[PDB]
Order: sequence, then structure tokens, then C-alpha cells
Amino acid sequence: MARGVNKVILIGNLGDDPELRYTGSGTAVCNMSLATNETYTDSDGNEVQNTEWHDVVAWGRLGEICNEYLDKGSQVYFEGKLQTRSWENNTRYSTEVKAQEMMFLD
Amino acid sequence: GAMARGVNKVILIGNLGDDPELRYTGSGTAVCNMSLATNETVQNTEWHDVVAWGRLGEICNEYLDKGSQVYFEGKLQTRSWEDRDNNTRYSTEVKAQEMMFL
Amino acid sequence: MARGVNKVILIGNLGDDPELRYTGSGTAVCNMSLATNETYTDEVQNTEWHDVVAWGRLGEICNEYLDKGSQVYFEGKLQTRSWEDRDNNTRYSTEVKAQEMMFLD
Amino acid sequence: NLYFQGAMARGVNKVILIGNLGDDPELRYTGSGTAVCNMSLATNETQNTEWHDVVAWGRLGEICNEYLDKGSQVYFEGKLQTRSWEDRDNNTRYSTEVKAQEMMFL
Amino acid sequence: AMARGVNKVILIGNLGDDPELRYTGSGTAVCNMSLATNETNTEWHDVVAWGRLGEICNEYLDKGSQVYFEGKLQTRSWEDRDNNTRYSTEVKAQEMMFL
Amino acid sequence: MARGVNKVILIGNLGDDPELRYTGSGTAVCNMSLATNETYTDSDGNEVQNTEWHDVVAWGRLGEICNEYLDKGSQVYFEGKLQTRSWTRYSTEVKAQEMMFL
Amino acid sequence: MARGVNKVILIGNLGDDPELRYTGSGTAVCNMSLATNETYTDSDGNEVQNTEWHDVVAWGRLGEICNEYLDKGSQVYFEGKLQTRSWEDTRYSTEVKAQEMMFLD
Amino acid sequence: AMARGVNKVILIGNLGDDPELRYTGSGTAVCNMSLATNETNTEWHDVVAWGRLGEICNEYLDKGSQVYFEGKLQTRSWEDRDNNTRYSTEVKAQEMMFL
DNA sequence: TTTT
DNA sequence: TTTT
DNA sequence: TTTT
DNA sequence: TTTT
DNA sequence: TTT
DNA sequence: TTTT
Repeated sequence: MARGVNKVILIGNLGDDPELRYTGSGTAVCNMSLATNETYTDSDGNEVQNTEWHDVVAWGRLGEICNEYLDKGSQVYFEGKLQTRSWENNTRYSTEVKAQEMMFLD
Repeated sequence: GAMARGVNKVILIGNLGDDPELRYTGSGTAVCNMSLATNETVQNTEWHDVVAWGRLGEICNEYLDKGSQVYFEGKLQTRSWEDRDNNTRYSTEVKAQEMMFL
Repeated sequence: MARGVNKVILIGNLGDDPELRYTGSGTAVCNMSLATNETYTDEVQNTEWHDVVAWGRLGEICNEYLDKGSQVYFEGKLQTRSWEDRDNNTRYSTEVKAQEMMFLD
Repeated sequence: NLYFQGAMARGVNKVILIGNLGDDPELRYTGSGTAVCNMSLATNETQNTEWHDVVAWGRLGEICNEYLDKGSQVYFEGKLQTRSWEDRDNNTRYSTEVKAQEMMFL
Repeated sequence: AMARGVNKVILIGNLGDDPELRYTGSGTAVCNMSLATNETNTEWHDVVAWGRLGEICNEYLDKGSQVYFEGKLQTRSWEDRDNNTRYSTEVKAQEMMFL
Repeated sequence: MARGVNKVILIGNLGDDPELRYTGSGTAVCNMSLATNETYTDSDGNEVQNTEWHDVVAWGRLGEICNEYLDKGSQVYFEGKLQTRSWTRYSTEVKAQEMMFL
Repeated sequence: MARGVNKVILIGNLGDDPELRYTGSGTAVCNMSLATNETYTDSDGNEVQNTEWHDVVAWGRLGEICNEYLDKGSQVYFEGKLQTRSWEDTRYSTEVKAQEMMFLD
Repeated sequence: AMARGVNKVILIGNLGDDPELRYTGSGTAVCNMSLATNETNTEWHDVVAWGRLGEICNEYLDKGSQVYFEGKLQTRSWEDRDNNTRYSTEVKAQEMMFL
């Protein structure tokens, strides 16, 4: 039984080849930049394209799966959760989607 | 153009960490900024910056208080800005399109 | 890695008290009838009824904590099982198999 | 100043599907010219396969039938709907479909 | 027990085109027909028949056939490209006579 | 001799008070929203209510008489014919030929 | 308003040719015998055919039209109302008084 | 599933007396009613309802009640003492609504 | 069968 | 949007 | 009935 | 940075 | 900061 | 008396 719902659903294209690093533990961490492309038509008739860039991160086996199958430009589906991680010269924060499910859409 | 070119969907259920803040633009449009905690159990919390425009923002600021359980559906949006050290810094919101008070 | 996406999200109210049955192997199975209420103006209130099934430990938590009228959140997958009637006419029923649940009262 | 309803949802009924069509879309028209497109969609997992009746109205259903074919990969967002009928034994019967509100050809 | 309402349509006219038959995922027949009723102008009705009735309709009726239907009025709604709520009314058939 | 049959029989309750108008000629047009309530019992013992909503229209003296003896909630009998009119959109409605207040 | 509802819907076949008469005032009165047929399968597997017979009468022009276009065996649609007319012998016959008629052959 | 005839009666009127309910030797209920329908003349219809439908008529309907019936026409015959075949037409109720 |  |  |  |  |  |  859950005590909250924190769910993100993305379909888009990667902007660069996935990056793989490992934690101090030896666990795989795959960082990916994803563009979601929305395009509507304004009251003047223009097609306005609007892109949003997301930082998607996949851990363990799923990240390994991401690093191998996905490439720059790949169309991909992600289900995940929002989290804001800190990092460092001083402290700065980033909001990223931690993937729970990935589907290669070619 | 009825086909979608992407999907950018957020779904949140949690509680407000403080009372909503409501402001108006010069033209009078309402903007309601809120901080939403989502809980997961390990006892861990996640904090989200949610923003609601228009009537949806007025209804939030009137019906919700600190601790209110609430459902949001929205989309992710990142804004950028430049600090005093001339670095480009980013900030991510959930822009709300739907709300249930629960 | 996923070979498809089959996701349902429901926020609604239980139509009746959940029923908890057990399979031959002892696995708990909780069947629930959930109403989702939508409102639009021309004030039109059109409910949709969903059969929601919860297996194992989660089924037991629904049977124990949920009651008729409970506001509840479900996340699940769409699936259509078959069953039988008076004769041997196979009958079909689409239902949401629950993967997460949050009591909202 | 004054409006007909509040802007708060009264419930959530949300379906998300990615799969492949089992057959070419079937497009028909009501007496009034309104298009109705019925499609059968397979979602696969591990091999297991669920079949969904998806229906799309208006220009969305015309778009479905002009772009999608048998085996096409497609994303749908819609709502769950059950409609009923009576068989010749006078037993009330149910059939559940997904009414599509968004479609992405993949 | 006792009925709590009455919703009844009686139609005699001629089909505008050949019936169309489809099946749901589970194997249920759904047959859609457009029926014309004539008066002393002409009214068109969308008629749907589920299950075996649908199958029998699709087997026995063709374009131009004179047919009798008994059914009930049903309206469905949907949202268009502009997010307006729209409505579509059909006669869900319960009896059928080929004439 | 009739060339076709196009008959609708309804017993229901109005969902709102009747709406009376007049043509240019002074001819009443009475538009009503009628709910026909069906109720069956399902396998699990729930008694299920399914409501259908109909647009009924009455002309002339019958329209005047509907606006006169019927309110929101009134249970009423209607006999009429199916019609689809334009306004470019379409609505299927029941043009009443008989009415009886119950 | 109507004050009452008295309505009969019939589809069936005439058992004989329509009989036409005129009243002292000159009004056409056409009398018809109509068979409605009903088939069902019983629990023993038999296909049970039954038949009800109705006295249908049309007045005025419709009676003359019935008398002209309908023969024995003709399949016809009738809309009308129930009436019980008395006649000395004192007897009563319940008949359907046609209001609408459609020739289905 | 295709009909071969239509025998449909629709009545709205007022009872003439209280419903008379009896039971067969097997315990089956049969309710016999006298229904008045008015045109402003008054027509009278023997309505008969079986099973629980007849019981619900007997429990809810009284001498002047306004009631709706759906049913089918049926004529029974008998032989008087002059050996004439006599006919009696009743409405067998299949649906009923208390108004 | 729910809820507001 | 009604009604039990 | 699709897909890998 | 992607992609139509 | 919520729960 | 009809009709399949």
C-alpha cells in the first residue's frame, strides 16, 4: 500500500548517447538527456513546436539496459519518479526523473 | 494536428508543506505556487514545486492549506536563470492542469 | 525493460465492501467495484464502474482497510479474464488488476 | 466574474497504452457524418498478450485510420468505458472499451 | 420488479446500405445499420444490434431491405479536437423482423 | 396508408423545468430534457440504475400545455417520432405527438 | 394532454380477404382477421409455434384502402386502440380499431 | 432470434376495482385487473398478471390507481349453455409501472 | 453499488 | 439535470 | 489478431 | 543536444 | 516545510 | 383463417 503517488510518464528522443558511471558500491548509473516535443497550433495558424529537456537517470540493470540499447536520437518511453538531488564551488540542486520502466520505441 | 508529438505527464498525490501562495500578473491572471510533499515507505519524502495558473490557481489557494492531501496532474517545465557568478542555473516545476482536493 | 505499456489510473469510490476469496493454492484475491465520477457542464455527473482485483498481500490490505464509499486511488493494468455461466458459454470480463493502492480518507 | 462550475476534478479515469494493432482500423460514420474508428490493440509482456478495444471519434478516429495499419506501433491515452447490452437469454452483458483522447503514431 | 421507466423505439423502414459487422476483443458481434423511415421527407436512424441479433441482421439484411426494429434510444458522448462535449444517438435494437 | 413507422414511447422524469419559446408567427416551441430510468439486478446482487437522457420537443398547444403542467421532476408519458435537426452540428430529438402528465 | 394511453402494435398476416361494409351514414367499415405468429423453443427442444387472431376494423378512407390493397395472406402492420363493442343476441367482441396501417408485402 | 410477428399492447389508465389475486394448486399467483382508459368515452380492459408481477400488482395497486402496462393481446374461448363458442380477450401483462 |  |  |  |  |  |  502506497503513501503517495510520484509518477512521471515521458515519450521523447534522446539528445545524446547515454552516459554510464558506477557508484562507490559498483552499481551502474545511466544518465540520459531526453527531449519531449509538444506542438500545437496557435490562434494565428502557426505550428509552434515546444521542446522540454529532462534529465533521466536509470540505476542497476535497467541503466545497463539503457546504456546498451539506446543512442542519441532514440525514441523512448519512460515511467519514473521525480527527485531533486544535490551536488557541488558550492551546493546546487537538480530535478531528475528516476526511471522505473523503459521501453525502446526505435 | 491532432496527433501528439511527445508525452510529458506528471501525476502527484501528497500533502502541502505550507499554505499556497497566490499572486497576480499586471493583467490580473492568478498564479498559485505550492510545495507538495510525496511520501514513500525506509521513510523518505520528496518535495515538488507545483504552479497553477488561472482559475485553477484561485481554487487551489482557496481550498488548500498546509497539510492538505491533494492530487495533481501536470507537466514538467524547467526555467533557466543566470546567477551573480554568471552561471546558467535551472529550476524545475510541475505546471498543474488538473486538481482534486481529496 | 518493457515490451508494452498497459497502465490504468483510477481515483474513485468503492461501490460496496470488498470481497476476499482464495485461489486453490491459497493466494488471496480481493474483488472490488469502484466508481469514478466525472463532472462537466452543458451539471452532468456520469459515473463509470470498474471491477478492480487485488492479489496476495495487497488484496488483504484492501479487504481490511477499504469499505463501501471509501475514496481510493488505484494504479493497475487492463486484463480480460474468461469465466463460465449456467451452461458452458464462456463469458468475458475486463477488470483492472491493481499494482498500487492508496486509501484517501 | 461568475462561472458555471468549479475547476476541480471529481475523479480520475486514465488509461495509457503502448502496443501494436491486431488489424487495420475500422472506420465508419454515423448518419450525421461523425467518424468512429474501432481498433484492436495488443500489449505484450514477459510471452503474454492483452487485447484492448480502442475507439476514437471525430478527426482523431479519421487520423487513426489514415496513419495506422495492422501491426502499427501506437500510443493511446484515454478513459475506460463499459457499455451494456442484452443477449437472447435476457441476461445483461458488458463490454469494456478504451475511448481514445490522444494518439501518437510510433 | 416493476419497471421504473419506459424507453421504446418502433421502426419500420429500409436499410441505407449493407450492414457492417465487427467483433469486440471477447468475441461479441456488433452490427451497425443505417435505417431510413419515410413519411407521407425521410429520417435516418443509426441502428446497432449486439450478439446473435447482430449476426442475424448481418446475415439476413442487405442494402434496401425492409426491416422492423424494436429497441431503445441511447446517446454516447465524446470530445472533439476543440474539447467540446459532443453527442451521438443510436437505436440499440432488441427485436428485428425481416419483411 | 403509412409509408414507414417512426415511433418513440417514453415514460420518465424531466431533468429541468420546460423551456418555452415562440416562433416568429407566435407558435410555441417547448424544449424538455427527460430522464428515462431503467433498473436491473446484476449477478452480485447490486440493483443497477442506468439513466438515458432525451431531448423532447413539443409544438403549438401541446408545447404550451407542457410548459404549463410540467416541472423539473414531473413524471410524464411521451409519444413521438425521432428527428435529427441541424444547428454545423446535429442533435437527435423526440418530437412529441402525445403527452400525458402522471 | 391525452388522459389515457390505449395502443396496440400488430404485425401479422390476414386470414382471409378484407370485408367492407357501409353504415347508414355512408362511412366505410372494413373488417379484417389478422394472425400474429409467435415462435419459441421450449425447454424440451421443441420449436413451439403459436398464433393469436385479432379482429381488426378500419373506418373511413383507411378502411377503403385496406379493402383495396390487402388480400388473404397479406402481411401488414397495424397501429390502433382496443375497443369492446356490444351487440345483441347481448354479446361483446373486443377489436383493434386501426389508426395507422402499412402494407408490408 | 428473429421475431415472426408483433403483438404489443401499451396501456395507461385507472383500475376499476381492487386487483383480484388468487393462486393455482401449485401456488402460482394470477392477478386479474380491470383497467379503464379514458378519451375526452372510457374503454375497459381485463389485464392479467402472473407470478411476482401479479403479486406486486396486488400489493401496490388499489381501486383507483393509475398504472402503466405493457403486454400482449390474447383471446380465450369458452362454450355457453346454448353451445355457442364465446370469446374473451384479455391483456397479459409483461411489464408494469405504478404511477 | 459510490461520491459530492 | 430527474426519479425510487 | 499484433509484436520481439 | 533530440525529433517532425 | 507535509504526512 | 394466416404465415415459415
